[PDB]
Amino acid sequence: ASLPHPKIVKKHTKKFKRHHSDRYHRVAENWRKQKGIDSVVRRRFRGNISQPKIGYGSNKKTKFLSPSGHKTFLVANVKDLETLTMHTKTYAAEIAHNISAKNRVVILARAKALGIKVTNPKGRLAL
Amino acid sequence: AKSKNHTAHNQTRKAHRNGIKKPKTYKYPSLKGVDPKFRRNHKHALHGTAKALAAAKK
Amino acid sequence: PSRFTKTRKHRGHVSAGKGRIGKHRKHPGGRGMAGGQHHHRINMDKYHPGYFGKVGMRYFHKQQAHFWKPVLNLDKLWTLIPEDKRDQYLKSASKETAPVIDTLAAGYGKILGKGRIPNVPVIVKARFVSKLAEEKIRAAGGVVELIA
Amino acid sequence: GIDHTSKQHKRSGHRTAPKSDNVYLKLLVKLYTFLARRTDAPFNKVVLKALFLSKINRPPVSVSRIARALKQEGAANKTVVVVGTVTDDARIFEFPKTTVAALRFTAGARAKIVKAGGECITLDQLAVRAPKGQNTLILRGPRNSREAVRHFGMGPHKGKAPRILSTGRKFERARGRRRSKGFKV
Amino acid sequence: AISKNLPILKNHFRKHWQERVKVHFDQAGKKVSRRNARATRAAKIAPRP
Amino acid sequence: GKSHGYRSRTRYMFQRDFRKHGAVHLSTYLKVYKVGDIVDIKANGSIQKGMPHKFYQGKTGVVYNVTKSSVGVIINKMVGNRYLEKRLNLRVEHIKHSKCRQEFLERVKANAAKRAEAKAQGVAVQLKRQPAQPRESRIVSTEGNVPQTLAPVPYETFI
Amino acid sequence: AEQVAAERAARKAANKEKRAIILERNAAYQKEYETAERNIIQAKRDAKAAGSYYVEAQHKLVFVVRIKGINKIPPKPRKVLQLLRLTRINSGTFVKVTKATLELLKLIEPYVAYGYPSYSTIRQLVYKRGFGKINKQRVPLSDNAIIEANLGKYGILSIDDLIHEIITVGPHFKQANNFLWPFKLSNPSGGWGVPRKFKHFIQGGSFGNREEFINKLVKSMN
Amino acid sequence: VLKKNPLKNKQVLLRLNPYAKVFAAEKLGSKKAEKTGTKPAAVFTETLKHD
RNA sequence: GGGUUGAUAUGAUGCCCUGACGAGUAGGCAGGCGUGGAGGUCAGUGACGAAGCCUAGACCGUAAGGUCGGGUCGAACGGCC
RNA sequence: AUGAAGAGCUUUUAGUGGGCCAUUUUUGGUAAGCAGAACUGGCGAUGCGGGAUGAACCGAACGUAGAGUUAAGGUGCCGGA
RNA sequence: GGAUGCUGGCAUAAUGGUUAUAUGCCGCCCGUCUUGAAACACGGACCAAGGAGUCUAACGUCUAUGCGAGUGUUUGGGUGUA
Ligand SMILES: [Mg+2]
Ligand SMILES: [Mg+2]
Ligand SMILES: [Mg+2]
Ligand SMILES: [Mg+2]
Ligand SMILES: [Mg+2]
Ligand SMILES: [Mg+2]
Ligand SMILES: [Mg+2]
Ligand SMILES: [Mg+2]
Ligand SMILES: [Mg+2]
Ligand SMILES: [Mg+2]
Ligand SMILES: [Mg+2]
Ligand SMILES: [Mg+2]
Ligand SMILES: [Mg+2]
Ligand SMILES: [Mg+2]
Ligand SMILES: [Mg+2]
Ligand SMILES: [Mg+2]
Ligand SMILES: [Mg+2]
Ligand SMILES: [Mg+2]
Ligand SMILES: [Mg+2]
Ligand SMILES: [Mg+2]
Ligand SMILES: [Mg+2]
Ligand SMILES: [Mg+2]
Ligand SMILES: [Mg+2]
Ligand SMILES: [Mg+2]
Ligand SMILES: [Mg+2]
Ligand SMILES: [Mg+2]
Ligand SMILES: [Mg+2]
Ligand SMILES: [Mg+2]
Ligand SMILES: [Mg+2]
Ligand SMILES: [Mg+2]
Ligand SMILES: [Mg+2]
Ligand SMILES: [Mg+2]
Ligand SMILES: [Mg+2]
Ligand SMILES: [Mg+2]
Ligand SMILES: [Mg+2]
Ligand SMILES: [Mg+2]
Ligand SMILES: [Mg+2]
Repeated sequence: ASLPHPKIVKKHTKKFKRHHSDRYHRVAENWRKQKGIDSVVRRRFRGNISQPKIGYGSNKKTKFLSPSGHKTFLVANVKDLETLTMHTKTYAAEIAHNISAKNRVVILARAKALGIKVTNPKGRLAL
Repeated sequence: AKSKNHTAHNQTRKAHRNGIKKPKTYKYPSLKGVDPKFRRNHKHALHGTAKALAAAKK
Repeated sequence: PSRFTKTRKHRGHVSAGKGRIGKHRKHPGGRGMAGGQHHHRINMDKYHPGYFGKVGMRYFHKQQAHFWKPVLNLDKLWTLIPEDKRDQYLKSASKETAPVIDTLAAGYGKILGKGRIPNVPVIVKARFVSKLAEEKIRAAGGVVELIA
Repeated sequence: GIDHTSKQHKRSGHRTAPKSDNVYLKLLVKLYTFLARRTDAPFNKVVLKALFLSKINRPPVSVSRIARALKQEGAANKTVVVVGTVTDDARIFEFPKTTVAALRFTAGARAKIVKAGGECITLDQLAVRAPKGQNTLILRGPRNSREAVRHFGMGPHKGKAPRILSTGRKFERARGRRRSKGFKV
Repeated sequence: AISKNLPILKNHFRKHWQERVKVHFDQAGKKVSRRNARATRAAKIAPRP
Repeated sequence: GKSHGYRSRTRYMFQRDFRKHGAVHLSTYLKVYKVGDIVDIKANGSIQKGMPHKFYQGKTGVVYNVTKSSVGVIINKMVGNRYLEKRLNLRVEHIKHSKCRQEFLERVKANAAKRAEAKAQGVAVQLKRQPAQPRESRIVSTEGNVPQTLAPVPYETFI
Repeated sequence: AEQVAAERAARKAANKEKRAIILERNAAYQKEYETAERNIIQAKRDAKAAGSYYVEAQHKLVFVVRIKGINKIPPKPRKVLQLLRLTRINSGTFVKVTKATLELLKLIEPYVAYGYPSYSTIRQLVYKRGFGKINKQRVPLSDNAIIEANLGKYGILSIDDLIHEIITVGPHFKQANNFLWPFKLSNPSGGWGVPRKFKHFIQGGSFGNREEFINKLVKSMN
Repeated sequence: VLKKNPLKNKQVLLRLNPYAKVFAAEKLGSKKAEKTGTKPAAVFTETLKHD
């Protein structure tokens, strides 16, 4: 159902991890640039981690697209969902985390009626 | 504790970054330092010349 | 405000934009105007010639009301007449009906001749005037009558 | 690699898209960039560039300046264009019947120009009256008349108005300003 | 401490000025008080001006 | 101690010459200098008045003023990252016309003559100078000029 | 305003004339080149017959290639390379031979390889790596309309007339060669021939005047 | 959108040059020369063979 | 550096075309991410489970970070200007 | 002659004001990986291939990738040839 | 002035992602002063939370806005849903 798109290319599927997030627990994995005068990572010696830069950017045709080819749009109710009535081949709905189980039923029913794809049609389902 | 006294190292690179431009040349340069005995006459001569052209194409 | 400030951008960077060698320090050249005749001399001579020394004559207990002499140039001199009657007086360029302009009530102490009032007669009441201003007024056909 | 002769990735150094967030000015820009794009007239480009300018590069233009400009030969029946504001001047006592196109008019300027029989015009009505700049006369105001320019270029033997708050005797009138006190500049 | 081309500033803050800083937050309330006082005085001299 | 005076390092420069000491010939004083004339500066050491600083030796400038005994010359002087214009009041013994301008003006009037001559028939003067071009083809004869064969010579001492 | 047939046909007709003109001009240029070769050949022959020597005309054109990277160049060679538009390694430019340019080349000799190009390599360069400076942009030529629009002032209509103005060094060589963007050449496909580049071609290196061996190198680089 | 190289792609070759059609028709890349009966002088040969 | 307001549809700071370029400490500038609180709005989420916490489970973004699922929990909390 | 990559102009402000190495010129010193100058180029601020190893030497300067060709240096094995 | 046509298999963990491990090659400890740090130079055993260019008076350049030869309501007064 998705709109035709090219092969999706990423150029770096590996998460850029902070230097020594593997060595110290106080050092979190969220990327920080090394600003040190003698940093091997800042100086880009062979054999060190890679630094994020703009050349790794994704093609503007395939940016923000999930592997299904849809752009994700968060919804909390049927009125927010109905904005994607005429955009089913481009945008897929994601029900927000804080939505209740009984309202997820309504959102999923209306999305099935309108032909809208839902990325998480299994949250808070009992059986 | 001695130190380095003087070197002209890097000064040509620095100057030529935005450098050795000629200052510039204008038409009608300054009459500054020119002889006052000449300036005093040039004033009157220019006055008369302006008057003459005015009365000419009046 | 605080969020458009470069302090927010220097977060992460060690020196906060002040350098590693120079090391932002308390008062490395002195406090205030220290060194004007010394290590700040070139600045004080390049940008403040005349700062050092005393020139002239002292005045003890100077009141800035003996010297209240605000100046009005001739070029305006009809602004002191409202727009309602200005055109009237300008088209009826006549003696026997000439407009009176008390410049003191308007807040001026001296009249000066910058340029070119029209050829209309005008009565100008002023504490002080200038030679050229009065020349121009009476050449236009008016008169300066002095007051106090 | 490249041995580069120039500086790479340098901005032109010229303003586009005026940083004023005024929507009416943005609309004037939308009109005049279209006209500059399609009319082949230099007037449109001049006006478009002038609409980008800052306030100090858009000084006011006096009606007396306009009167001077119309006292030129062949300029009496022309349309004066001021990309900026027009201010009044009581130092004139006659004003002609011209038409004046400008962004803003002061109340006094508008009243003078109208009382003289003229009309005060906007740059959008100028666009329909003169899309290529027919019979126009662009006036710019004085830039170096400002106070800040007095201090630009301060140094010995320039004569350039030191930066000073309180003036009078004993404020920068001493050593460095007279041979009796050391030296004169 | 003297630096690029700038005016000589005479800022008189070399005493313990922070101990003596009166910020007139009381402007509005003190106006209200003046109006109430004028009202009370007028009522007390009820015919007088 | 150090020493940076006016005539420092001028020993051989303000030397006069070999077998040309003494007074100066009168052509120096009978030459005529108008404003705009280009003049080279070469200091005479026997005339201590009106001298240039050693910097202006071998410098070429333009006249801006003329007085009783002296001439006002403008020079361009490199000071750091820019050029400043310098005004010297030099006596004429330290001054001679530059021959470059004379050789340029001769070419000016010659080009004008050529243009007026060849405008009478329209033949595309092409007055610009051009660099020395590569040399064209030619033929070399051996008539009386048969090639003389040569060889490297051995090593000898010659002492 | 149907305009899809009449004006289209008129445009096609106007193009037919330009192509006829180009065809005849190119035939003339071929006849010129072949005669210019055959005549110097026969002149050498005739001088040998008469017992004389034929000194061929010194060349009017060289092709210069930058052989050295951009680091560690003194200022005078750096400026001369910028003036010849050789701003990267293996960039190439045609140079008119004059006393004003031979000294330039003597200055930049340890950084370039130059020599005398042939019609074949000039033609191959202009056809494979042929780029023009149009409004400060590097446009592939790919058609004669670009050349007619940007050099039609100077009698030039075709890539072939351009090659002719180059090789038969004409009045408008300056403008043609400036129109031509510097040739961006690859490294030689067979190698440089020597083990070590930065000696003179004479001493077993690569830089300097390799008078007629530059065609081989350039064809390997193009 | 793509630089097609002449010296291959005969179509682009002919777009640039119409003379390329008759060049091949006449095989001007393999033109034969008129034979000549010129012989050098004795001075040339003896100077060449000289020691 | 240029093109493109034409009516009908969405964004003129938009879309599009063309060419070139891309190292970087100190330092400068710009565009963005995230936090506590304030005004406005989504008649936003929420005891049918808010926030927080754990999760070699998933997705988006060059990254800052954002989103989802599961577990735990119990009362509040977010998106946009 | 060649080239111009836009030319010219102004305002304001940061950091810096310990330097070091190589070729060549050169001073003191027996000499120094010593001290001090001149010109350029570099390190500092710079990773990459080579020099086993190295701040500076050779080569070459860096967005992310693919293919090809090469520089310097190499092709008994370690080691691609 | 940029690849289309024909055919087959699978239609699932098969490709792919993540993760651990193995293998080949590379890979010195961060931060800091310094010409020069992996240093036999200094700090750092670990973790959480807290933790450092702020506010003000007076100014400068620039920018934006309002009016414009004028400009500044807010010391104060009037009024008020305070
Ligand atoms: Mg960690
Ligand atoms: Mg470092
Ligand atoms: Mg020092
Ligand atoms: Mg700073
Ligand atoms: Mg510090
Ligand atoms: Mg400091
Ligand atoms: Mg590059
Ligand atoms: Mg001598
Ligand atoms: Mg091979
Ligand atoms: Mg080799
Ligand atoms: Mg392309
Ligand atoms: Mg643009
Ligand atoms: Mg930094
Ligand atoms: Mg929960
Ligand atoms: Mg974990
Ligand atoms: Mg509770
Ligand atoms: Mg400074
Ligand atoms: Mg300083
Ligand atoms: Mg220090
Ligand atoms: Mg340092
Ligand atoms: Mg390097
Ligand atoms: Mg070398
Ligand atoms: Mg490869
Ligand atoms: Mg092997
Ligand atoms: Mg797998
Ligand atoms: Mg696999
Ligand atoms: Mg695996
Ligand atoms: Mg592992
Ligand atoms: Mg290793
Ligand atoms: Mg040390
Ligand atoms: Mg050690
Ligand atoms: Mg210790
Ligand atoms: Mg210590
Ligand atoms: Mg310790
Ligand atoms: Mg904390
Ligand atoms: Mg007032
Ligand atoms: Mg008041």
